[PDB]
Amino acid sequence: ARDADTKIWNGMVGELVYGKADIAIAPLTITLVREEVIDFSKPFMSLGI
Amino acid sequence: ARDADTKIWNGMVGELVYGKADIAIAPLTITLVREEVIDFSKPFMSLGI
Amino acid sequence: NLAVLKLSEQGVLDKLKNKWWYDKGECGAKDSGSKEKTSALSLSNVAGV
Ligand SMILES: NS(=O)(=O)c1cc2c(cc1Cl)N[C@H]([C@H]1C[C@H]3C=C[C@@H]1C3)NS2(=O)=O
Ligand SMILES: NS(=O)(=O)c1cc2c(cc1Cl)N[C@H]([C@H]1C[C@H]3C=C[C@@H]1C3)NS2(=O)=O
Repeated sequence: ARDADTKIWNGMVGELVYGKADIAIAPLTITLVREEVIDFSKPFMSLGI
Repeated sequence: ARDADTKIWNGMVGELVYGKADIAIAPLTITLVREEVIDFSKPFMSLGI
Repeated sequence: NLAVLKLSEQGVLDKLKNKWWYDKGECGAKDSGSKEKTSALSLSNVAGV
């Protein structure tokens, strides 16, 4: 997620944003704020809380 | 669907393929054979056969 | 994005999902619960008599 007040994505999303990774096949939830920095494909598995 | 031997997409497909209609908020199902001619957003309602 | 749809339409997703969730059914407790109060008695409730 982003850090408080700095907008620093830690974790895997930062590994996509900061040019460290190439692709992330992972159990990753399509949220709102993740769209603005990285792209998602169509969803493949449906779920809920 | 497309026409045999001429690829004439009829229905609501050709309205967007052939520049006729501008946008289609409608019960349309994302397939493989539809991404090549038009584009879809993220899916908003799940279903099955 | 194009590849995901081919996997979805060929059902490899369902195959892998069953492979990695349900085919590893070990602790198959399988308690669901039916409210049908007209269920008869088994012998196993009575055999002590
Ligand atoms: N029931 S589920 O989460 O495992 C699941 C969820 C989805 C599947 C396939 C499965 Cl098995 N394919 C769909 C896509 C296929 C096509 C139709 C909608 C999308 C395009 N995305 S999805 O709706 O996210
Ligand atoms: N319960 S439902 O079918 O009406 C339904 C189905 C869907 C909803 C929301 C609802 Cl309420 N949003 C999801 C989107 C949200 C995010 C995650 C996947 C997509 C992006 N698509 S969906 O899975 O098609």
